[PDB]
Amino acid sequence: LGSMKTVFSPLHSRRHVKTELDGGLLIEPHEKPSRAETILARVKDQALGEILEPEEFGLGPVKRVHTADYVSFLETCWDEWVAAGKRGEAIPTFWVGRGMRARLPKDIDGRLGYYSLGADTSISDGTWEAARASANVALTAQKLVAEGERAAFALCRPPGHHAHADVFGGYCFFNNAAIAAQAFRDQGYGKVAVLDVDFHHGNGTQAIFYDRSDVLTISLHGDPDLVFPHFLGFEDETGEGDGEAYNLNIVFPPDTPFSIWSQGLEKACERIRTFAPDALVVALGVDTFEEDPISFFKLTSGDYLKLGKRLEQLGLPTVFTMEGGYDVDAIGVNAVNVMQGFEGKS
Amino acid sequence: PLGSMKTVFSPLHSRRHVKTELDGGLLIEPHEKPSRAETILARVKDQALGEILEPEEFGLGPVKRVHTADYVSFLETCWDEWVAAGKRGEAIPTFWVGRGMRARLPKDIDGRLGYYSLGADTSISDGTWEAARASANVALTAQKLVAEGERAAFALCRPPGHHAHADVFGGYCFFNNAAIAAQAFRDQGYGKVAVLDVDFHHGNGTQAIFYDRSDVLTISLHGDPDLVFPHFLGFEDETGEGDGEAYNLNIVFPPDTPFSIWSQGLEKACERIRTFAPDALVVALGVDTFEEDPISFFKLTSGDYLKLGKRLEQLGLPTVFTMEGGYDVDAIGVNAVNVMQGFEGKS
Ligand SMILES: NCCCNCCCCCS
Ligand SMILES: NCCCNCCCCCS
Ligand SMILES: [K+]
Ligand SMILES: [K+]
Ligand SMILES: [K+]
Ligand SMILES: [K+]
Ligand SMILES: [Mg+2]
Ligand SMILES: [Mg+2]
Ligand SMILES: [Zn+2]
Ligand SMILES: [Zn+2]
Repeated sequence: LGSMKTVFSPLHSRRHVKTELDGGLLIEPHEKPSRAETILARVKDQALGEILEPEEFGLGPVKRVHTADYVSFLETCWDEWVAAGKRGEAIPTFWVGRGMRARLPKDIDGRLGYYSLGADTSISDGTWEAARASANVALTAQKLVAEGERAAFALCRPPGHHAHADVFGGYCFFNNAAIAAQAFRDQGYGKVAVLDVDFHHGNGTQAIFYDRSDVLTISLHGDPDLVFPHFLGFEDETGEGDGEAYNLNIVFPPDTPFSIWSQGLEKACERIRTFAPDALVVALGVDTFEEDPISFFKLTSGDYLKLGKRLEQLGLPTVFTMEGGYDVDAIGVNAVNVMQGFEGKS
Repeated sequence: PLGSMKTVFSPLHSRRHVKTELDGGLLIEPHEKPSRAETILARVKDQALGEILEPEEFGLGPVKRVHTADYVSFLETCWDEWVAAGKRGEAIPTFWVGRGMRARLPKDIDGRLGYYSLGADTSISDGTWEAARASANVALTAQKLVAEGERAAFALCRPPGHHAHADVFGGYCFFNNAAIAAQAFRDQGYGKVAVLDVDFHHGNGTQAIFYDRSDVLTISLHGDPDLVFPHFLGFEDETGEGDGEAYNLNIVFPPDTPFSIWSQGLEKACERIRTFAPDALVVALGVDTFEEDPISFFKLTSGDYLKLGKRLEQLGLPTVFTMEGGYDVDAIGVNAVNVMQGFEGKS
């Protein structure tokens, strides 16, 4: 069996929010620190490969994807919120409704709404530090692969694939997969593919590269007619301008099992083959699991070994970025199964 | 003796009685509470302002002259769909059409909730549909009273309406009562209508509804949206579009603005109404301009509302007043009724 290195930062635990808006109530958040700790423990248990901490790349590579005003806002948001006298965690209350102007206001409540797409992603002390560490985790995995590793596992937390150039949400702040893909491009890789196997549509990644033909973006996901993110992810979204034909969405209905999901995976792999990229980023979520509380697919733990094996057969330099997966008990087995299948297990 | 003004009030407003409002990251007791309407009604009775009438039922026809059919359907079914989907809190949006996403109506109730909203502070629960319907009938009954010969009528609406677009709810508003009354004037043959929004917040819904039209002049005085709700409309450069260019007027004020400066804006609005020469006037009346209001930063005094009502009467127009905001429940009755009493000649 092969080996794969994992990048992990203990600084993820700086993000430890207490509240998530869900069904009209404030609940304990789904995207909790134990997710990364459970995955880490399985990486060690299975001796997957070397575990390393990230290097500090600074904001340069983050700002190749995200706007400067957005990066500034994420660093100051919590200070601005506390200073304005709010007593809860930072949660948007108002946003740019249909018919309103996409215009950045001065007030923190208006700024919060301008930069968000949902109210379930509370911001509090340590969110900036954790988001910075997570992007460095992704950049460190990309450096490992650029320097010669076939693949590397970026154990990111918070996840990234829902963040736009200048919008946070879906538990995401910096788009780690897009940051890694752009780093490949800046280092001379002519074409990069990003494949999103998380249950939810990678709307941030789609938006970031939507008018570009040098980065192919593909996502398999639950039908947004029915699930988050609702307002992107449909199969008719194929790109715009030079990017037309360089975005591919593959949608599935409730209770979809691996036997059908893997048919979409095969279509994605055929699209990657014709694109013929120089590097692959896989935005990996295991909320496709049959026990996941906020998804409706029916993948089993053994199916992740099959997924990893199929991804290896693409024969590409591959960075895996950790996205979702919210049955905390099974998240380690399921995520590491993808890496182990990539390395030849089962 | 003062003149008399009839008030329309529906006991059905108390069907809207939500338990939660998102505020500052917490779920708090809602500001827009039933005691607001009961405190105003009590003052109307105590001051013997005039006859108090219950509304007539107009149906959804006049509502759909302003609001889209799909939005009206959504508001009727939202609570039933929410409960059927197994949610345990009140109906509050969690996700919406972010910048860069598609304005596309989805099937799921969370998606529809976000599609049709501009904020998460406006919980929906059982009775919200019924209360919003009755509130629109209150505005239409006041409009009918004026069209049948009354100089003015006070529509004691709850919930308020001026933040609702043709197909967006928010800011405690569901049906835009002021816009519905204005459109009723137009449909009845009044050639030109002015809607004057003196609530502390921008009447963004009213502006949006009539934004490409010149037959309805919309004017709002309000706190600077750089600083306060609704944040993304209400700026002075928003003057209308298409055939409505120059028929929307936003007058913006900064924190701590007193009546001595606010009334300069009111004179500007009155001059714009004069040149427009409308056949009827709807006043979207909020008294959250009051110095003690917790949701606002202007400094009007109770006596200033007498002056406001007097000045509005001097426009010489058939006038419907629709109740909007005002959240210091203690003085909301004095302040709102002072506008009507000042209009009828009090001090
Ligand atoms: N309380 C809202 C639950 C849904 N949250 C959005 C889905 C996030 C997927 C992240 S991979
Ligand atoms: N919890 C948010 C408080 C702000 N709510 C918007 C202001 C509504 C006044 C409209 S008349
Ligand atoms: K996906
Ligand atoms: K693309
Ligand atoms: K106003
Ligand atoms: K207009
Ligand atoms: Mg504010
Ligand atoms: Mg849903
Ligand atoms: Zn997910
Ligand atoms: Zn108001």
